[PDB]
Amino acid sequence: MFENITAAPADPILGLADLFRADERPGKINLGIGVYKDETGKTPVLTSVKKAEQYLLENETTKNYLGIDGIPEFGRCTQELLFGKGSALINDKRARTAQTPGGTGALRVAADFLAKNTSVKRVWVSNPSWPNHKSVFNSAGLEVREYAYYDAENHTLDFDALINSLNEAQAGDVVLFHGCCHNPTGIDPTLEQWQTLAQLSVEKGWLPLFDFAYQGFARGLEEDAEGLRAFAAMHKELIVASSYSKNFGLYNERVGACTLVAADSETVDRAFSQMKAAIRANYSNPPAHGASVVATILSNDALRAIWEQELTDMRQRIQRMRQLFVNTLQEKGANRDFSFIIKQNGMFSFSGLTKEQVLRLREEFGVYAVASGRVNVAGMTPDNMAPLCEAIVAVL
Amino acid sequence: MFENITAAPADPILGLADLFRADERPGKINLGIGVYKDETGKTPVLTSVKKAEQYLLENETTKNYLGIDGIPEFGRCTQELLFGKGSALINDKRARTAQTPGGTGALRVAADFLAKNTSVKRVWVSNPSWPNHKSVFNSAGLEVREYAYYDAENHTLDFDALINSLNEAQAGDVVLFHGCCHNPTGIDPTLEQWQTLAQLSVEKGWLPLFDFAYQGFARGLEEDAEGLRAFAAMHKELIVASSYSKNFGLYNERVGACTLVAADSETVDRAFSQMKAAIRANYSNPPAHGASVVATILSNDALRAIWEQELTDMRQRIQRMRQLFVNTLQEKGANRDFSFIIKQNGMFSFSGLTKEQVLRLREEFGVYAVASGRVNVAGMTPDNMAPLCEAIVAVL
Ligand SMILES: Cc1ccc(COP(=O)(O)O)c(/C=N/[C@@H](CC(=O)O)C(=O)O)c1O
Ligand SMILES: Cc1ccc(COP(=O)(O)O)c(/C=N/[C@@H](CC(=O)O)C(=O)O)c1O
Ligand SMILES: [Cl-]
Ligand SMILES: [Cl-]
Repeated sequence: MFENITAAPADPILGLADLFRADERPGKINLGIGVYKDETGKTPVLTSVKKAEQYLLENETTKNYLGIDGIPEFGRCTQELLFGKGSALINDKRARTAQTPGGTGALRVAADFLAKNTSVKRVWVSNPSWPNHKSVFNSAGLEVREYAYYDAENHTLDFDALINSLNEAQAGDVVLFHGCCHNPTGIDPTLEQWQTLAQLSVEKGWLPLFDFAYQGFARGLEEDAEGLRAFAAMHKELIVASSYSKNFGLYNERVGACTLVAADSETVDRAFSQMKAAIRANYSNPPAHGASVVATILSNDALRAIWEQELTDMRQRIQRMRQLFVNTLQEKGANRDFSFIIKQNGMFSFSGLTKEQVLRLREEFGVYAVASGRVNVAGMTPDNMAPLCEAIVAVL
Repeated sequence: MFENITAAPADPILGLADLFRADERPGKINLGIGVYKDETGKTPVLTSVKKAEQYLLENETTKNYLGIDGIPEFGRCTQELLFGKGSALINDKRARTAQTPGGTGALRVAADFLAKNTSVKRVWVSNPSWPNHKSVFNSAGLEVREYAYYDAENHTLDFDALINSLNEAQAGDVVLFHGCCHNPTGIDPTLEQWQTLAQLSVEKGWLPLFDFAYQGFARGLEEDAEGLRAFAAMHKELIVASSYSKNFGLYNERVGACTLVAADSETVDRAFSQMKAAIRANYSNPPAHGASVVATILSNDALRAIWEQELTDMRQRIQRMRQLFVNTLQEKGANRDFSFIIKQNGMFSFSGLTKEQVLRLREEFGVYAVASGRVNVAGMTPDNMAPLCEAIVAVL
């Protein structure tokens, strides 16, 4: 049965973990997968998470299955983060949320729900985007088409190209938008641009799917949701796949949410019964631990205050690392102007290193980035900054 | 986009939770979903699990992503439970295991792996079986066909009918076998029958997929795996989807495993790279908490001893409840011979109640079973036994 199966290529992002682990050299520097590291180059459990976990250990009295859509309080806290307290979507009961195993899980649930229950055949994704978007949608049987997004010469959102790419999208196609911290470019629409896209997609009949994996890492929780809220105000229907992996440092507990929005509560409840059927046929019901930590934190004033300050701390450290990286490249002799990096949002720097420069950085210098040239700025520290920049300068 | 979506039917098993929750009557009795309850009608966290969780709280220093296939020690402990310490499959490195979100997740991963990477088009499932089997395989695009299994008149495995149903299976079809505690019938092949099926499926070219959600609930961990081991000894290739939800009481943490076996290590490693690609496109990587609890327990002599005795305790309580149920039906005037129930394996009693009797038990008596007539014996207690049996007698 299996004699003839050809090997899959290693994953361009997660596959780096294997190579990095196998590299026995001591000065290695990991700027690959999008995890946060603190000033010591560690990814600790957040203190608010440990506190919540201690509370759960003391107070949980069963592991009985959650509902297919997960913890109700988790869904309500998620909708409030996405749409804002007092949102009409919430008041009108127009949104249903399933807790999912990670943002990836939420994208797969959305895709299977769309493929089985609507006329959707194609999803439009930005070029460039996270490489696993294509894989997830294709796995559900949906075609993926790309829309232009990035002007590499000026390091800006090429809004005219984006518009004119999307003119090929038909009514009823899905268009995927990253909510904030575009991966990999770090370049987000301004609010006015978000508003322009909202009106365009209503006019053109696109179904918006927002990916929201980095809420809080661009400017802050509420500001980062402004683009999604501009869409929510204009559309009867949309879907949001959101993750708490990064903003709670809960990567391996798989905590995400798929939120379905429709014109009214009768419609969303009917549609949502098919999303639950899709989940049941996939992983049955979602893992409680990480979601219960998030719900415990978000629903407790003290834990929430601790957590929101930890999120602010991560965002500000990454911003300090952006400045230091730009400053140190200059000092180590780069010559090129890299100041555009300071303006990028989120964990990454997309600096125009070629695939061969990235390969050379790994093989010769033990510095690990993704082949697209995406670098995890959140993996930089004052101690590894000098060697990292010396290596980059050496490959330029 | 969603105006026209027709509502999904509620799930025949998980949907009971909603109805039971909404039923405001005080004497309700829950014999529906397959969770264990102790003598107080509660589903507590196992003591070995709490201990492991305390250890994790004290010792975990990151939530950084696991590999796509999860915790290595978890995979190794899983293969040892399935195949036995010293198994040739293990020595020859012929098996790869991915940790998955539950047994359901492992079945979906197997199905997507098969659909995308082999010529498999059809999976054969016993009539009756767990209703979500059909849903999972169909969601991956595979057809499901049924094979005869149960002689309801004599309450036995109708082995001749099973054989003659399966003559219609082609070489290269998958045949799904429940490892032990067949759900819903509680009727398992004897070892000699397992051995006969192993030789038959090799001869006929069927790919065996074992579902193993109840290891330890029939007779014990090792005895319950004898059928799978009879298959492993005869086949070059098979897949096992196994769950730790029930035998660790970890239902909501979603702890399962998909184990792929091929003729040699080169083949299984190549095949497994495509199973990992399928996982990446689904939920990316699996939830650490429940799996890390299982690995922590299975890899520690003291915790393992505690856990194995807790598993024995659950199995023996269910066996005491089977006897008490049969005895009490007799005392409350059933008249029918129900002694066949004592011999059934696992959590359930499949007693021949009709769908209408089950509906009447819910509506009129607040007693909740599944429409197929499956009753969760693990939900019976000395205190709820009298009322439960009075209700059943009243509907006969
Ligand atoms: C745009 C986007 C959407 C969805 C995900 C996955 O989040 P999850 O862990 O499933 O909650 C990521 C995260 N990307 C990371 C890590 C990875 O590739 O798995 C990265 O790009 O390095 C992402 O960047
Ligand atoms: C044969 C079989 C295979 C797979 C599963 C799901 O296990 P998981 O929770 O995903 O690890 C169950 C469990 N069945 C239960 C609970 C349910 O239906 O979800 C039941 O039949 O009541 C099962 O009975
Ligand atoms: Cl509902
Ligand atoms: Cl490997």
